[PDB]
Amino acid sequence: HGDNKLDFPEANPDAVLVQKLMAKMLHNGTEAVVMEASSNELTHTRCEEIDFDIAVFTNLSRDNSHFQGNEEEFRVAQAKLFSRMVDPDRHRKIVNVDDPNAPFFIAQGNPNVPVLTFALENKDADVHPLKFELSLFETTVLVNTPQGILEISSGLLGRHNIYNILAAVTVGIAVGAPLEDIVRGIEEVDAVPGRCEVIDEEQAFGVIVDHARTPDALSRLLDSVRELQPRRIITVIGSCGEKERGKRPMLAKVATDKSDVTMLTSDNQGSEDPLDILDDMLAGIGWTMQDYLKHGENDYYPPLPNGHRLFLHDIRRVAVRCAVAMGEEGDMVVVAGKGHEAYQVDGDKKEFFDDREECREALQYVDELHQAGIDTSEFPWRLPESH
Amino acid sequence: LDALETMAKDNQPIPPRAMILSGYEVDYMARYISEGGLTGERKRWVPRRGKTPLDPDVEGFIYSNPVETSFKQRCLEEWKIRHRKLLRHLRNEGPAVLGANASESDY
Repeated sequence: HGDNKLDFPEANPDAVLVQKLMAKMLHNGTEAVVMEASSNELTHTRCEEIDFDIAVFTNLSRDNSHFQGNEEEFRVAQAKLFSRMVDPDRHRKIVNVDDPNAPFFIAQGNPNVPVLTFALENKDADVHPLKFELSLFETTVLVNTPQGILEISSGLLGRHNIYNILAAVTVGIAVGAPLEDIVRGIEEVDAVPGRCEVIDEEQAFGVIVDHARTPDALSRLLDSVRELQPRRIITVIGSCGEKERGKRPMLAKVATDKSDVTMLTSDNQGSEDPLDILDDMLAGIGWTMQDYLKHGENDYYPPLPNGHRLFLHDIRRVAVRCAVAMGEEGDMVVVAGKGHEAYQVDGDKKEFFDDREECREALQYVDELHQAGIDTSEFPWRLPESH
Repeated sequence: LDALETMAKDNQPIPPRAMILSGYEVDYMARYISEGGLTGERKRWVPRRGKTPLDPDVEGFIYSNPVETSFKQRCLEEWKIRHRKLLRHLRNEGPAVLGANASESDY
């Protein structure tokens, strides 16, 4: 409650800890809880003895298909949230008719519980942003809620973030909450921890991070950047912890295809040596690192496939410092790769390291960075009086 | 080519070790299941810049203690370099007799 954070345990303990923390909520002044219906939670015989008031369906996507061997199991196990509904007078259904299987999700138990729908591209919804505008630092939404038409202005970018705000206002409509309180709650958060965390310390290049544990997360952020076209695109790419070498090929593919200049670092490599990890970064798409062998001060200026720029480094501190140091005027400066992970592991190391803190520190030393900065584009950087 | 015709007379084929070299994706995604950078954790695919008095290239397999010289894509070398034999005779006085002609300035 308020602002204190009880230490977050592993992904999902048994119901003993769940009910302990539930008792803490019940008898610590709280009167509600927002529970994530994780797949492991509903799979491990937990929702049988939980009374659900409101069940919400924000977005649907196909992932972790190894556990959900068939799409039928994915659509039914995830529909157990709606099946728990038993009282269609104290409980409400928030559904996404933008997704195709919204009636399919509804039909899996008690459709009498009423359906309130959110959708941006599909204007045939109860709550819909009649006007939608997204910029790098500005965001405007004229949304026609059942209460009426309301203006929401905020710098919290992301089209899926607009979908999420739509789901939130629909949920507020389910309990009949006023639009003013909904706006107050929406603006009560300015930077969710470690995800889409915009940093603006007197600069025109948007620092943003995400969880980025899958290449599809970087792909999605890149499509969002395309929808929010800035001048120059740089994305600092982390690494892969264990021997999942099949992700970084396509990851580097989408990066180099959608970024004018790319960048890599050493975020999580607890398995092998960082040099080998940097070698694996390019393994499936069309360019070979043997050129990285034969540099000789002659390969420092290459233009990968799409004429874009090559990238290589290992020291995380200098990597992010130079990444923030690239930003000239109104460009894209992604330094993402891990998110809220406030440390750094390199094989067998553990110390303190925050990406957001280093980003704001670098934004602060931008003042010193103004004293130099010739030969900016690709490589190398930061050393004047040598030409 | 003369060597290849000689093996075809009696010898068994060109050794597989003799066949190793560094549109479609040259970074294949298909080969990397068959050399180590795959489900098998024994990543035998070549790293680079390992220091030590060893060979980071393959230069055959490991042998030939010198370094391999670079033939430029089977392009300019040993045809312009052979031509020095033709130029050797003209730049040399004693090897050429010719005739009388314009004293010793024709060739």
